[PDB]
Amino acid sequence: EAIVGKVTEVNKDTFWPIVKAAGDKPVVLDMFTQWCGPSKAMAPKYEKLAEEYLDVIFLKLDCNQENKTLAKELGIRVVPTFKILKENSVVGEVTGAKYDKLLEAIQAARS
Amino acid sequence: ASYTVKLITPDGESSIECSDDTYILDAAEEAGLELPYSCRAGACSTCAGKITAGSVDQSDQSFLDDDQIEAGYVLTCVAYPTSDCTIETHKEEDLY
Amino acid sequence: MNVGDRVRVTSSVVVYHHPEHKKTAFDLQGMEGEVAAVLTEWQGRPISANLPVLVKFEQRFKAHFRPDEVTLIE
Amino acid sequence: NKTLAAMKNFAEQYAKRTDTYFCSDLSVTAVVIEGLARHKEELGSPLCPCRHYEDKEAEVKNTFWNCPCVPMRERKECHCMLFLTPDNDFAGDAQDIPMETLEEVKASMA
Ligand code: SF4
Ligand code: FES
Repeated sequence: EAIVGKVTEVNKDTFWPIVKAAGDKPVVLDMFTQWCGPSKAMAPKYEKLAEEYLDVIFLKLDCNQENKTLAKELGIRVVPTFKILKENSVVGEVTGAKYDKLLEAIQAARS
Repeated sequence: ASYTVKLITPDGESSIECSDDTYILDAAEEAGLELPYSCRAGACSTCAGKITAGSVDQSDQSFLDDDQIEAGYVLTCVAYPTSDCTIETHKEEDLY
Repeated sequence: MNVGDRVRVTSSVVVYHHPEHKKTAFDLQGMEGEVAAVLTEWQGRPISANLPVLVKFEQRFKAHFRPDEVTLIE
Repeated sequence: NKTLAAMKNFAEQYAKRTDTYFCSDLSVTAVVIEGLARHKEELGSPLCPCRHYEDKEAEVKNTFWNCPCVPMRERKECHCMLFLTPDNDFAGDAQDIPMETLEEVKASMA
């Protein structure tokens, strides 16, 4: 249900439905917070990845108190943290504002 | 060993009995005073307070330069009482 | 590990709060202190200190490490 | 807001006193100060705005992640990128940040 080629923001009630609906396109999740520098640094570069890799759904999760339960279900301590899913399940992860990493990580999913 | 610290809270005035080998902040807390703080290792300027009268021993402090201490400030999370004294709490908002 | 144990810094640990070389880099590796606290909770609710093992050394100096940066002795 | 000020002034003085430098992209520095301060205004302590906790109120009483946090204090490791050591690819040659900057980064942030 998320818009391809763009970064879609989800919540505890919309993440799993969207993931279960990506089929073959790998999903990338940005777990962030509104006032965390590194996260903010990745923001711009994270959007462009979405715009550049139209064959991968890019999502984002505000890790506040409204989404505390999903955040716990997924698992996070460092911000930002990217979970990578392919076929209804997490297959890899990247913690920190590492463009080089997050990327090589994505490229692995586009198999 | 115990001196009597007088704290000038923005909400009122309080006087607690701080021992000599105890920090003003930790002393304040035993009487139910809710004084501010962050690190509690004399490295920030949150617990920061000011001396109106008396002598402390904030020798473990490390964030306040020489001009700030001479100006009369102090870090209550690391400040030790050396005499009876009066410290104004919440004195950061105008420390810079 | 637990409070009371004696330990040795078996991994590169560069602090800056050492009275010996205050305000300047210094590798703690090789020093033997004693675990003084292990931070995992606080009033029943979990904390998340990335360096939960607190060790107290010689010269009223103490530092924080991860479990792997230290090895029990005896 | 007066709280946002102190947080900024702590930042500047702490960087100078430890020779740490602010990130080249001061916007990153403004958000670490904003969220750093936006925490003091809610929990009473500048609890690190760049990590996820299970119980902020508790994290704060423990004080491990209260800025300056243990790591930054013992090992100069500031995960928020507020304080970077010289030999760091993100550093800048600044230890101060115009107050006008944070305010404008508080709005552009949307
Ligand atoms: S020094 Fe530690 S507490 Fe302060 S902003 Fe950096 S990570 Fe957060
Ligand atoms: S909490 Fe850092 S000096 Fe008091």
